[PDB]
Amino acid sequence: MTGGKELGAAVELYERLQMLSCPCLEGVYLTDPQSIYELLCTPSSHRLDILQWLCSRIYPPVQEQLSSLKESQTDTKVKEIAKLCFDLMLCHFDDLDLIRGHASPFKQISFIGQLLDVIQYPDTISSNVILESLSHSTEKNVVTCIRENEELLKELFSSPHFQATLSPECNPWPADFKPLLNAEESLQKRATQSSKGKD
Amino acid sequence: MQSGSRPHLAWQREHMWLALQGLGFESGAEAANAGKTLVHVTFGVNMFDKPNKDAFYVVFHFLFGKLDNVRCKEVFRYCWPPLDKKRDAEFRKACCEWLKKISDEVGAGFPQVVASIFLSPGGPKFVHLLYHFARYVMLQHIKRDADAGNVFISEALQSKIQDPQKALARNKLARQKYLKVLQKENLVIEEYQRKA
Amino acid sequence: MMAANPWSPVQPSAASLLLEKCLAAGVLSQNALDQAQLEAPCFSHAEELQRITEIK
Amino acid sequence: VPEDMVEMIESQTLLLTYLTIKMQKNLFRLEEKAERNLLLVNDQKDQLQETIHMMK
Repeated sequence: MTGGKELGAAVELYERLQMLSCPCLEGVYLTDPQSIYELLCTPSSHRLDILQWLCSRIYPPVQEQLSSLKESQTDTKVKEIAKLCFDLMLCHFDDLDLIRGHASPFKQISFIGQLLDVIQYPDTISSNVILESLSHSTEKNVVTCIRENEELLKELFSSPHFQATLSPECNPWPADFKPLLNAEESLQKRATQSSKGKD
Repeated sequence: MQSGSRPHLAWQREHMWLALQGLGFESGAEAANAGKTLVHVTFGVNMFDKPNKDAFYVVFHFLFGKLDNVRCKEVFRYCWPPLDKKRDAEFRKACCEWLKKISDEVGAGFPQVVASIFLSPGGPKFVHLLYHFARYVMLQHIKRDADAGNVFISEALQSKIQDPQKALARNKLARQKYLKVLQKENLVIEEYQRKA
Repeated sequence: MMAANPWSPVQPSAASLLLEKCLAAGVLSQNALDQAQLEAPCFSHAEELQRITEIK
Repeated sequence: VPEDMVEMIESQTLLLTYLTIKMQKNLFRLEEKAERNLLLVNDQKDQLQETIHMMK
């Protein structure tokens, strides 16, 4: 029973996909969160088309490699996608169940969510520029990313607060509450058992 | 013909320093651990441009410590801190033996470890060796700290990507993941304070 | 230098101060941070106990 | 793309990923400690509330 949270996350993802004019969703208008969930997190030829599309958007050379494979070779397609996703650090190279849609709904949602994060990656500043030339060489984009990343890292590591973010500490309680907070393992069990739903 | 100083080693010096900091390297705390005062030891991006013996002691002990703290205390027990000529020779011998083992274990991706590199710790060959050592220590940390389900991340990072487009995409994802956790941290602390 | 109102019940976290610094240096855009917003609920069990106490 | 550029990006990716995993692990430990502390205090509140009601 797909809990209310998974259905909401699926809807969000579905919206993001719509915003990215995914061709696989053309003529498909689902208003029912369960239908959206079944579309994105249950094994179907459509799901695989969506993932193929997401991956072609992230890494375009993969499209030529996948289009050459006949429909009777669906297992080989799934293995190629898993290999890309492994190279992107999203899943293990043998996690074929995740790609087929048999993995836990959360895991699927998180997985598709991450793919979408990469596609919607705010391309910084300069990009007012519209139509022009397709042709720009892969080499200029890499140089820019490196540069930007270098600036971020430099800033992150130059900051006095940087070390504190790696080991966050927060104690908001006054002295008079300390005895309550250090109190015996037995009070802790009583407090945690009281939260179980039937109440 | 005549043999042009490969631009290749400048960025490795910077990222090495970032890696030490990321692992928790504190110049004041680590220098004190080696019995040296900060007025006489230069730490930074350029610390090994000139042979720097003092920094060599501190950084290597730190990285070994971060790699295996138990083994680090055992291997250097009788030679840390290097205060006399006899202890110094033992420390260098020990560092070289330990790194040679790492180099044999990791194979073709780790630089060859020769004893001569430790006689005068400094220069491009030395920095190149230290960078790969720091990188190794980070990857071990990611493997240890990564939950049973993310252990694949350490394997993926070890598999050299030769396609620039794939490397860019992977980096974008990593950047985003970091920003998210940073934001989450802020939220959890804020909410905790309010409720309390 | 947004002088942290000493009387705000919520003291700024190291994460917040770091994010602010990154935004001031133009290395990060608010749009980039917004797109990264995780609505993950924090302390769900404590909230449920509060509701039960009110009904009682 | 000079074999040297791809190596730099990979080094950046390694740094960010390391920071991320390190932060996430330490944040989860805080969240758990926090929620426990809130529940303990909330329970004290609930006992006091019941006693006041009975007296009234």
